[PDB]
Amino acid sequence: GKGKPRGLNSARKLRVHRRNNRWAENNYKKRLLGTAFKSSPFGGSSHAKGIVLEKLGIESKQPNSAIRKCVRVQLIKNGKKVTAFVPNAGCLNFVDENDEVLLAGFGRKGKAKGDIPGVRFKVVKVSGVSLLALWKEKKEKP
Amino acid sequence: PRAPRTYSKTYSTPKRPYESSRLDAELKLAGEFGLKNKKEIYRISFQLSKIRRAARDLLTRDEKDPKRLFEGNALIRRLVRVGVLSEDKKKLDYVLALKVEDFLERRLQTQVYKLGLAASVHHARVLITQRHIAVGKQIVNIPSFMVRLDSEKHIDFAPTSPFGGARPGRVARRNAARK
Amino acid sequence: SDAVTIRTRKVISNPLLARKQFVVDVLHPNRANVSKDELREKLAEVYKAEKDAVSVFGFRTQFGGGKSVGFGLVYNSVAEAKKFEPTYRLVRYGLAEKVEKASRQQRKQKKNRDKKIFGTGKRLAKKVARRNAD
Amino acid sequence: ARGPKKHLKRLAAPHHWLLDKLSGCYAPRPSAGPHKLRESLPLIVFLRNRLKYALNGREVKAILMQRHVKVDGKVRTDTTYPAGFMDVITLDATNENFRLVYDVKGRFAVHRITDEEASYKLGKVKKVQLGKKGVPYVVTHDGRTIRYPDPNIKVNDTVKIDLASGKITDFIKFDAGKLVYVTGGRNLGRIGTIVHKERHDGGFDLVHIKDSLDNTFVTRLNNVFVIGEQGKPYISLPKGKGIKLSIAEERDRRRAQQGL
RNA sequence: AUGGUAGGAUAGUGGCCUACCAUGGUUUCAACGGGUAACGGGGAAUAAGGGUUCGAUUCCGGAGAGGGAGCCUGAGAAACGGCUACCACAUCCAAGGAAGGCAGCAGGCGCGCAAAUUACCCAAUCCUAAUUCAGGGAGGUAGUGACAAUAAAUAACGAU
RNA sequence: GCCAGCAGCCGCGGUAAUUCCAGCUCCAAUAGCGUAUAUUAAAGUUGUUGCAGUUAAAAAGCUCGUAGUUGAACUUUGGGCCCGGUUGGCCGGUCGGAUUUCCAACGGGGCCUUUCCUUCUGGCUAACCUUGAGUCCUUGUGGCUCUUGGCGAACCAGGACUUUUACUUUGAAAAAAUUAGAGUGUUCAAAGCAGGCGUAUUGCUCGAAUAUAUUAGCAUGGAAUAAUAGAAUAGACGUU
Repeated sequence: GKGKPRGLNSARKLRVHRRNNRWAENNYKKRLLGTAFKSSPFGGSSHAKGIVLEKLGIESKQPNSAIRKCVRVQLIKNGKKVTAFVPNAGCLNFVDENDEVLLAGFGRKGKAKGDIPGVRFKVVKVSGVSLLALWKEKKEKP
Repeated sequence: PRAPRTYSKTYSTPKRPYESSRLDAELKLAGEFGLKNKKEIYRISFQLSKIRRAARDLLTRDEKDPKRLFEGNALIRRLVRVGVLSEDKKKLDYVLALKVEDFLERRLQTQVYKLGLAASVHHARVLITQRHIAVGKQIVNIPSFMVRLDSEKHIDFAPTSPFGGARPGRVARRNAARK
Repeated sequence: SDAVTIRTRKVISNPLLARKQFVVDVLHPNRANVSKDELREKLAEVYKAEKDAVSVFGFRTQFGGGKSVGFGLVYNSVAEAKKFEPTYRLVRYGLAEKVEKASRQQRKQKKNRDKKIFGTGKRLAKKVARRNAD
Repeated sequence: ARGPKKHLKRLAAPHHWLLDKLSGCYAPRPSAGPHKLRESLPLIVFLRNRLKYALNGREVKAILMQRHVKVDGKVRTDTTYPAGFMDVITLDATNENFRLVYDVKGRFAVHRITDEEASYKLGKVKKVQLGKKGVPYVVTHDGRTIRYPDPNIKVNDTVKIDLASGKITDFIKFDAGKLVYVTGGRNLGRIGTIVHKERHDGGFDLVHIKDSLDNTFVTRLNNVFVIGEQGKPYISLPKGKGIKLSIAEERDRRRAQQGL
């Protein structure tokens, strides 16, 4: 006689005692307050527009040393101030201050990647022309 | 607005992606049967996986119930017409013991090969894309065709075609216009 | 060519418009499919209506060509066609010259240029010269 | 949305009109019929998507204009005349005479009749009143209005009229053993019995029938239409008598009939 | 707020609004509230099955015309390339007074990561007329264009 | 020479650096590569199909409870005769398909074995319990022309009365463009809705599909599953 009511008329007490439970399970937490719209940068999104400030330097977390390349942004929305991260080379160079940049996630949700600490985004485009190209030289910049 | 026109993909990919398991039985397929891309091994795979349940579905009606027989005897005769399964096997039952590999022989791609009119499997194909082969007096330009058993004997070469008629064929309006 | 041959299909004895309706077919070896003007003659030849009183739209031309199909229409007497005929058609055969209204853009803008004028407004022409010369 | 609708999105047209599904964004519809809308038709269908005698619809204005087709022995040059179960449609060119009446399967059908038989029709009786100056009258699913009629006639039968005239020649009754065409409901498109009404009484009355192959059944009183005594069924009936077949049989007759 | 009964109201129905009346209607099977970087869907990406996200955007609805209201015409508008005001904008001026609404095409400004020629036509496509004939930045078509997508050159054959 | 610098993460660099700067050399995509952002699959790390909860992060302190949710079994089974479909064999019956006997599978309508089919008034009959006559031919339960007593559910159409649900079948009613998909040589393809033959000297034509298109609602055959209802202060048929 495990812990649940079982007979026939035990609809009522079931549609409640899952709907309570669900709570805790983290996911169903995000989706009811859902956080996504109020908290976090993109709100209910995937991508966005921003414009750079400084070119900050963030060393490592440690089993590592690794002085990586990050940029503060200004979005073109809530305004948060965010940092974000660059790929490939130096990549830095090609992000010349107060330029237009196109930001996206980091495929991890929330969370925070690899050897970087409070950091949660990547730089996809600039000006809107790739980075991918303004490192495999299929275009160049204005 | 208008009747929004209706369409299902045929493909159903795999559940695990990579495997030196199943992989090195596609490349034993392609290959041996012509084909091209993996977007063939998986078309079929779907359409067998399609039929397969309409059996499962039945079997679980009783036997004898109207629906079960009708499809079976309508289901079956659809596969007798395409050569797929024999005469002698059709109880129902049994269509289940049909692996990928039976269907492939009844693709025009290869039925040409066997009707040799083709060096290897290849010379079996350009041979289809290039308007060359023909069923009635009618061209077909697509490897995946599926051989309807009672045609088969009517498989050509057409009037149009260069290998049975209307003219020599381009490269010949050249060896006769430089001596 | 090795000759056309016009084997025809679905003959209906339309009685409401003198017509005579059917679905045309065509075995052509080396033609590269087949010209209308020419085609009619082929039906008229047989069906006794001197071309003109005839139709034959949406040939379409098997996939190699080889074979064609459409649509069969024999009028009785050209008189009746002149009536139940869709003009767009006779301009295929040169039986009706072609009206050379404007583009539509004008034909619309020209409803919204006499709708404001209550009448002719031919007392706006002499309300011209009681507004100029004063 | 405010007054009543004047269009008809094609899809929304009834699925036995059988209408294509493509090309014509819109089907029709019928205006203010003597018929019911759904279990009816227009000539703009019956004269291209069924018979052929049109190609376009412009073409179907042009056959009508010409006053060259009479419904119930009367012209109409509506374009969407709301015709129905029981009708006459006479072809003036052509003595060519169609009684509307369903397939067996499910349909409408294309049934020819006997230039003689266009003659009359099978008036349903839908109500009965001493009405106006103190005069009795029956008002006929045909949505048509019939006066000085006998009192033997009661609530739920037909009555042969004469098209030329709105007379009321012969009437039939509703009794445990008469033939029945089923108008609407899975069984539209079938005959033919009244085994046993099953009274009740808000409302819902129910009926039992059988047929020529002994199959049987139970549908609504509403959807019943007497035609004669077992035999003489006051018509004609289209093929397959109107019969129903466990597709186990149908498939056969198209296999019997393989001939080309 | 929820119904009764009657009238006014409308093109009508109805607490639509008012006369008097009754105390009702919704609510853990999520109401009312707060959020939405929400116009809805058809559908788009993804594609084994079951799925997860995005659909401001080529068709179907609705909503605005810088905010707000009110109404003249007409069947047909709460119209914004129609008018009165009001307020938030901003133009002419002899300072008396006038006149004004690109989120139609264009174009410039501003904003910003972020997106193009003050170009040629009614010839097609279709609509407006009183009407075959005007007129139609609806439409088309050129210009700019790496958004994507299709095809596919940049070397073959000798002889040494 | 732990300084420049690289490195999505593990990490190189503190005097011979397979990582930095650069030469040659090779590898990968290739008129297109990279880069950042968002989303997807990867994600059986949101999970109904498919998770984990002895200690990894998680069984409430334990019990009662109004909702919610589930809920033992039991209410025609069996057998009897029919007659027919259309897969599969055995003849191909023949100038590669038409069908009969031989004959397996398999559905399915009858009807009967104590057998509701809401059921009355006609018209309706559609079928044979009929049989007024009989016989083409294998020395006959192999083959269907005809009116007379008598089949009602093959059905019209008025009524009296016909528990109700979910579930399932079909079928309709359903906008194209999209998606799948038949045709079809835009030179190929992406496309497109076109084309094909002649006497290309004056006329013939094939088409321009199907299918998906679910969630609500209708009409419909199912009657297993799962609910529910009739009659225990007495009802049910009724010839009186």
